[PDB]
Amino acid sequence: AVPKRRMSRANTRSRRAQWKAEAPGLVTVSVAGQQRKVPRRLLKAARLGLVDLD
Amino acid sequence: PKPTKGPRLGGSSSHQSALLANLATSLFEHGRIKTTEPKARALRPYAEKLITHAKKGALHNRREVMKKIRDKDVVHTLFAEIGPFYADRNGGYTRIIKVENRKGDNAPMAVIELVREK
Amino acid sequence: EFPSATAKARYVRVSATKARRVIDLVRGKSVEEALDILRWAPQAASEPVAKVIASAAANAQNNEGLDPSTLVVATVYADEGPTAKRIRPRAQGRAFRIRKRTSHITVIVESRPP
Amino acid sequence: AKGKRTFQPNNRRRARVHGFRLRMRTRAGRAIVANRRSKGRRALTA
RNA sequence: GGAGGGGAGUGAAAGAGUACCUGAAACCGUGCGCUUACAAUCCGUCAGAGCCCUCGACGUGUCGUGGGGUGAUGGCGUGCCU
RNA sequence: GGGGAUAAGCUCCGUGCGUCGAGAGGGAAACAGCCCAGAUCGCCGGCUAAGGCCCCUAAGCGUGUGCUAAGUGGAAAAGGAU
RNA sequence: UGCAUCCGGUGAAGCCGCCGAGUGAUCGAGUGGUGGAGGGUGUGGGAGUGAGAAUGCAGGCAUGAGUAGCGAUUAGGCAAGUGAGAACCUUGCCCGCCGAAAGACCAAGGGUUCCUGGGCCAGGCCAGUCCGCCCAGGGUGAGUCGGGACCUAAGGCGAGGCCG
RNA sequence: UCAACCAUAGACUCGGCGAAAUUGCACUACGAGUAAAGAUGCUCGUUACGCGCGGCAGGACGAAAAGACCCCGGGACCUUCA
RNA sequence: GGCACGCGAGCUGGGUUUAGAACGUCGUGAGACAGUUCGGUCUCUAUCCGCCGCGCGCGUCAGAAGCUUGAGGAAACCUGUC
RNA sequence: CGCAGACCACGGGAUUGAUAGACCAGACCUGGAAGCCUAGUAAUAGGUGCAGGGAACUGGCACUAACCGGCCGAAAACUUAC
Ligand SMILES: CC[C@H]1OC(=O)[C@H](C)[C@@H](O[C@H]2C[C@@](C)(OC)[C@@H](O)[C@H](C)O2)[C@H](C)[C@@H](O[C@@H]2O[C@H](C)C[C@H](N(C)C)[C@H]2O)[C@](C)(O)C[C@@H](C)C(=O)[C@H](C)[C@@H](O)[C@]1(C)O
Repeated sequence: AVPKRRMSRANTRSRRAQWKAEAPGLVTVSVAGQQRKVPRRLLKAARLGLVDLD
Repeated sequence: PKPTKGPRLGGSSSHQSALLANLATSLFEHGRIKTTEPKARALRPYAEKLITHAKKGALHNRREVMKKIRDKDVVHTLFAEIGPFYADRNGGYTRIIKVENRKGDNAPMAVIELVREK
Repeated sequence: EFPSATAKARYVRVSATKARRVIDLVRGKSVEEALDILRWAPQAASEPVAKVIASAAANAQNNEGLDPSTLVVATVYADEGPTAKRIRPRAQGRAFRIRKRTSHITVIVESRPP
Repeated sequence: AKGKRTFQPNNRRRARVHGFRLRMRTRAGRAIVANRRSKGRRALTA
């Protein structure tokens, strides 16, 4: 079935703001002598060079 | 090993079995491959049970390995280099390293190797 | 008020509300932290945003001569730009519209003393 | 299934039943051509 | 990478940059002030505590033939047209 | 008054009868047609109508003499009943 | 719009405000900002002269909503390369599907889609370095093939003609 | 009877592109009533911290099509000793 | 017995009440029969209240962890033969 | 990682470790492996041999992975009585 009424402004924004993203947690790693931030998931790979750091 | 609890990997039971064999062939031929993470997780209890067969090198085991990997060239590599190399280490022949996510579909990616340390 | 620099990316082929989802992660952070968060964020909308913030620092660095390490992201907001309409055919003959959206992005970085 | 659409294109049949030399044949047809000329049509006949 | 932009220039003007006179409303953001997570609300109205801004006179802040914005709380209150 | 079953928020008539229609305000909890009363506008003045005066809720747990024991008050019949 | 008057690049109209005004439609030759070329008033004349609603018309934009979908019954994987960017492009090796077809050649139909070089805001239900997409250049060779220049059927047209 | 388990396509989660019917509003409880006689919106009470995600379909007299049944008016077509 | 003779945005379509056909009967005829007989598309992605479940935020006058009393609810309550 | 699960949550482990995978061994399921030898013309049968294959249950074993890591997170006071 179809929406019967036009959802007001307060009701639209209340639900919309739940559609967000969570910023990743970054740890500092030292590659080739410079410190770059990589997620702790990719910590081990970045030490072996498997992770490309732009 | 323990069958996949969830729904299968390639989209069917038959496709998963062909998927695992091809990956194991590529892993032994090269040494390290980079695949989607749930694929690499399902490879370990499979690709390293074959090395157990090559560890006890015998004609019977060679028939067991050849009934999965289907590639005659790799079996010689498995039984002549990979086989005796791991003759002392019990279990844990492979290691899984997690890498960047794929750009297209954001699939998680993992690199599965063979332990070369000893 | 602190010295500041401005950057704009007009007519970026991304939906305006899909660029605000990523901008919200980066308000008020410093540019060095901003670029590192944006690189590892798993949203394809982050590429145009990172280019603007990198450009805003580049304007501050060279056109204005502020130190790179003292820059923080003061004001960022993604407006909406021109929309081009397409048509997608459907069942039983009906033809439903499709909106191709576009957005602008503005970034201002200031040199706030530590 | 039977998905045979109404329009099955053909060129001999088109110019034989909507063609110019058919249009000029009859009195009504000459009116059709003379009419479309007045409206300014680029293609007087099929 | 490009698109796009920031300096520098032309220009009386770039709040005239070939998406270009003037540039409203719906719609979409960003910053700031007030208010809101024990509460039944045709969403206003009449009282109305508190906070913030402003104009005067008098000291440190305190009143006034004052002005604004928010409004806790109480009373009343059944959309517009056919 | 007729029709109806002397039923209908029924239907058809009469009434220098009313109101609503075309009418706000007070009362009847809410409630066009009942009761009080016809809104020219303002006031942070006063007296009253219908209706009320224990708290919600404005003003009396008012004064005198009685009655009720059933929450009658705050639904009802033939009839029963020291 | 007649007539008479006054303002305007020392900044009109229009639009956004502040401070006010009238018993109402409304007013401001009171003033800030944007603006850049026409306006006001008195008295007459004429109106395509006032929209909130017609399941009204055209344009722009919302709510549903970052939701449903992304178009079968085959299935993809790995190494290397190009590239700023690669699940989707190229090369190689495996796996799988059709095999009276999902292979090969035509007629009708389409009309440059074919090849080479180039491009990656438009399109591809995603991204794309790729493309049946966009640009430039090139390509179609007949005494014997399918047709005309040879022939007739159904049928059409029809000198004269009859009928009207 | 009386259901149980397994696999695929969806559903569900992450990344990309991204619609639709409907829509006067809106920080849209329930009970007994009242009303154009079946109330989220009125009276009197009872219950209820703000915002979401996956589900079920009892209500919003849910959406779709200016009831095809019935009646009034206008057509159309058919029948016949109109 | 009530809950739209509960319940079709939950399911079926056997009946009834479209277009086909036949019998009996009425009609000169088109046709008709609260007579009979055979056949005859059951659409929709859940916005709000509701309900079954699961989370995010804040509060309980510092920040946390164990173990609990329980106002208030919900479930159950059948029964025979020897 | 889980016999917890749509996501989220919940429960366990995180090198001071048996949390998952592997390896060894056990239970259990299947039923007598490949190779060789013997018998038969051959289909096939017998021995080597409770053999071989094997996932989920149990126990040992750090061999691989639980990381040279980030983010949140603690107090205006006053009055009376003792
Ligand atoms: C497949 C797709 C179709 O679905 C159907 O077949 C359903 C199943 C019909 O029911 C059919 C089938 C059936 C059995 O009803 C279910 C029968 O009763 C009649 C013929 O309707 C519908 C909904 C009808 O409604 C019904 O119309 C009735 C007159 C009134 C009824 N109710 C409101 C009073 C209402 O539901 C009606 C008018 O056709 C709707 C109109 C708008 C359409 O034509 C629409 C566009 C159809 O194409 C359709 C909906 O897509």
